Parts: sequence; C-alpha cells; structure tokens
Amino acid sequence: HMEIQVLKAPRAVVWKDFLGVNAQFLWFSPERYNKQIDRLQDLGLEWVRLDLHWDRLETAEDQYQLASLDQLVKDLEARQLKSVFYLVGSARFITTAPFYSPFQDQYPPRDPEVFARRMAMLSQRYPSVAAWQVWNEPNLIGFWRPKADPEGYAKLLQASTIALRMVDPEKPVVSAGMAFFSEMPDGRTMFDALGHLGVESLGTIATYHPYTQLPEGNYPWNLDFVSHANQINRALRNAGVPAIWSTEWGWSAYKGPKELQDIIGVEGQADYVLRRLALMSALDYDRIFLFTLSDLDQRASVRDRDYGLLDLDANPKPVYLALQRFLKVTGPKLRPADPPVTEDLPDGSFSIGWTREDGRNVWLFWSARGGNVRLPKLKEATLHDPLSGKVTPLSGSDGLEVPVKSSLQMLVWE
Ligand SMILES: [Cl-]
Repeated sequence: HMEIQVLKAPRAVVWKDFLGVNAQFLWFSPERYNKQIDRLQDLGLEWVRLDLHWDRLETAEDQYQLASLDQLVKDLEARQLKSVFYLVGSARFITTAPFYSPFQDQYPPRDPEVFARRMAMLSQRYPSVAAWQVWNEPNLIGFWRPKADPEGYAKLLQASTIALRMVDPEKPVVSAGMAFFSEMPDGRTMFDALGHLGVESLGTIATYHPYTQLPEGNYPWNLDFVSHANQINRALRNAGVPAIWSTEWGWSAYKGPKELQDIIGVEGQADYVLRRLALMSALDYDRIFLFTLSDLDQRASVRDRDYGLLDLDANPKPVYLALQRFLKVTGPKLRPADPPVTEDLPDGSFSIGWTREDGRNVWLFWSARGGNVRLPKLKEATLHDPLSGKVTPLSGSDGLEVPVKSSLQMLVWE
C-alpha cells in the first residue's frame, strides 16, 4: 500500500499578501507592542488580526473606553500595518443574558441594530482599518449562548453589513471566523445552515478556524485535514463567496496540564506550525492568520499563554526562527509547480512543489515514518531543514539520495 498526499496551489502566493498574524497588542505597553511589530516586519509580513470585545469598549451605555484603541490605531498606521478588527460580545446594557448568568458577554445582543451601529461608529472612527469582522465563532457555545443560532447570527451579520457599507461601501465585510470547520453541536455546520438562509447574498468574506491536533488531522491514522479543507472551500466557492480566509490556526507550546491540545513544547510548536503552513498555503485560501504573534501573561488561560511566535519579552521563540528560515528560503513569492520525479517516496508522505522568484524550484516534503527517497533526474540540489537551520548540499552522478523526516524539509533544485 502506498498513499501520498500531493498538493499544488491554485494560484501564486505572495507571503506579504497571504500570511498574517493574530495579535493582542492592547495587552501590552506601546513600547512592547512596537517591538513585536519590529519582529513581524522582519518576517516580511504586514497583516494583523485584532480582537475587540464590546463589553470592554463600552462599559456602560454610551460610556466608552477608547483611549488605548485610538492610540493603537495611530500606531498601526505609523508602522504601515494592514489590519482586520473583529467585534464580539454583548455590552451589559444590551445582552440577552439572564440576570444571574456568570457569562454576560457570551450572549448575543437583544437588538442586532445596536451592535451594527457600534461597528459603523468604529469604522467611521478608524478609516485606516482594512476590514471589519462581525462577531467570532458563533457556532461555539462560549461565544453565543445558550445555543448556536444560525438565524440569529444571519440577522446580526446582515444588520452589520448594511451599516458598515453605509460608512464605506467598498470596504470588505468579513463574517465571523467559524470554530473548526463550522460544526455545531446539533451535528449541522454553520456554513450549511447560513447557506439555507441566503447569507451568500450579503457578499461577505467567509472564514473559519480549522484547529486540529496534528498538522494534517486529529489522529495519526486519520490525517484528513486536506480533505476537509478542500470540501468546505469548494462548497464556499460554489456558493459564490468573494473570498475565503482562515483567521485562526496554530498550536500552543504550553507544558500543561493538558487541555484539548497534546503537550508538544516549543520544538513541537515550530514543527507543527511549519507543516500546517506548507499545507494551507497550497490550499484554496486567499489569506490566513496564524494564532498568534506573542505569548500572553496570566490573564490568559494556561494553554492560551503560549501560542506566540514571540515570548513575553517579544523575542523569537523556536517557531519564529524556523518560520524566518522558511520564508528566507522561499523568497517573497511562490508560483505553483510540480514536485520532482521521485523513486520510493515513503508511504504517508506529503509533497508540495513551488517555483520561487529566481526561477529555482522548491520542494516541501515530509512523512511520519521518515526514511529516504531517490530523485533520479537530479545531480545537484540544496536541502534545507528549517527546524535545525541545517543546510546540506546534495550531489550525485545519476540521481540524489534525500533523507525524509517527520518534520518539513525544503529542497531547492533546478
Ligand atoms: Cl528568490
């Protein structure tokens, strides 16, 4: 038996355009988040995604707390960043929460038009913002209590879209990032239910947050990330969405105790992020956003503290250094191509081909069982290991011997 997953991207990828990061800048002093941005810019990236919680911005009806946000928006433009902001949660005066609920903000608003007016206010206040995103993970109980409500979310999205387009009719409106592949507890998907409600007529950008245990799936015997992503992306294109983003994905380096995600540490984080990036950049996404730019302090849950590219001091973690090496090897723009001819590529291999700007080919590959592969048509190539930083010239009189790892390697060849 021999199963190999080959991917070829549907279009060229320009990293500056394609790969953004989530960030939590308001958790930090301006000095600290400007250093985070220094690091982001050093990767050649510019897109950021930022969360806004309504209950934190409007702490009582028409009592706002905007000084920090005002300054951040000025700072983002001064650093030439392109930003997408999402607004989520109900302010206390508008929530559908029962009086004695402990999670007041996790209920949707009583009146969608009130929420919509706030998104319009924010957009009008901050014209530099590139896109506005409406709520977050409404298929997940923790963001929309007491039960997922496609009809309710559609009305909220409709009302927000109309209001945002009144402020600026040309600016993109992004629907909420759906948790995972948009599955709801009742066994339907939010994307499907919204399709029945005619939501595609709104023309909003569709997005979801396909976290999985491993880079290619949830179990070693069921690596079906690619299959799921292709299926949902095809369905979205068929419904005529203007674009598909993935606004969250990634892994935490936390040490435990285990909560949903297996413990993999800083080296596992580097490994998994790189493999998933190789996959997603070759799938039908227009833009994706890694979670997240920086580690967070103890205001975050134990797991959520360690998703960063950067540690708390805004210094590179292993995943940053690995991603940096990766992007240096690819260069800033990749065009779709085929992998080289192989002999005895190991079962379970992933295999992705690109061409860079200087015309050299780039092959991305790995397999859970490791091993070795022969490339009969090549006499010279250069092998890159972005996790270790090792660079290895390969040569042969009539073909190359290439070691295969469980982690991503990059072969540059012509
Ligand atoms: Cl290049």
